[PDB]
Amino acid sequence: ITGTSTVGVGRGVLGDQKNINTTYSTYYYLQDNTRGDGIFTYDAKYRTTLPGSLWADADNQFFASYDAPAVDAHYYAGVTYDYYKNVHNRLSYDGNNAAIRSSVHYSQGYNNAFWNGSEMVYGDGDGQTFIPLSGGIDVVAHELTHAVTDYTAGLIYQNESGAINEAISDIFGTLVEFYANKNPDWEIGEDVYTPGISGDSLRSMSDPAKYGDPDHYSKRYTGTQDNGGVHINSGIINKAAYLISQGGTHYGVSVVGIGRDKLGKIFYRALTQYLTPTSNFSQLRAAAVQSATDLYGSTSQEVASVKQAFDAVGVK
Ligand SMILES: [Ca+2]
Ligand SMILES: [Ca+2]
Ligand SMILES: [Ca+2]
Ligand SMILES: [Ca+2]
Ligand SMILES: [Zn+2]
Repeated sequence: ITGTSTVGVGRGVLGDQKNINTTYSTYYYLQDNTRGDGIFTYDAKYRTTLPGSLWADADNQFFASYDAPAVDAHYYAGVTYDYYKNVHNRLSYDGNNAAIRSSVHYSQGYNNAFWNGSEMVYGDGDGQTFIPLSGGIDVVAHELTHAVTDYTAGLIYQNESGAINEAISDIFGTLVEFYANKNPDWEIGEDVYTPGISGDSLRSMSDPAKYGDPDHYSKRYTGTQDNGGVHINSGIINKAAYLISQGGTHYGVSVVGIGRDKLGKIFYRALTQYLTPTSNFSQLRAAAVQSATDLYGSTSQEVASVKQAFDAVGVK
């Protein structure tokens, strides 16, 4: 829409009050003209037709419970855009300021959120397993990171390349959660998963086995469900990323942590310069070792810690 840029105020899914960038033209719309070609948030109105209607509001105040998921989808797409721009010098997901579009209230009782290839889509959850999925900044950033991956490495969504694809989304989803300093941790989806159970989450990067996912290449899933285990086998890479950052001893192998910031620079470089659509875990290790080498030198501690971490999860 063409109109005047302004700032509105609302409440997110968790009840927190935040300011959001809107556009005025008769109604106030969830259209943020301050980032790239814009961030646009739509109402799918409980249907599956996309994208739905661009979200329009009469008074620029979004405190209705139906507004909540839109406020957070809009606001956390802005935080993720800022992360990639400020930290990685990337402008939007295609690197040339593509517009970011999201639809909320997709379908009814839908327990998922996803990047479909062109935009973000968020379910409201059924109220028991999940609450509206855009209230989780690591979910929003996880999904937005699939759009980055699609434009750069292009990892196909199955077997080991799909598991890398998923791990890369968990890593960056987690780094964005630390960047916003929103009660950060290494778990995924804990703010929106099971409102009735405290302390759990969908997955854990620091201990994937807590929820049954593999934390070592010898325990990988080899069947056909889940497109060959893309959400299960990502545990092996997630555990490696956690060790590179935080350090620890895993199956007797000790890793000195080098921190989150270098973790993000190594993996972003590996993703945008060395990974290809069919990369497997072994070529992820080579890509991360080569990235760390480019950035810090072949005799750095950073290179040593990348090697130890993949050795600890059994990836040669
Ligand atoms: Ca209103
Ligand atoms: Ca958290
Ligand atoms: Ca988290
Ligand atoms: Ca819970
Ligand atoms: Zn994913």
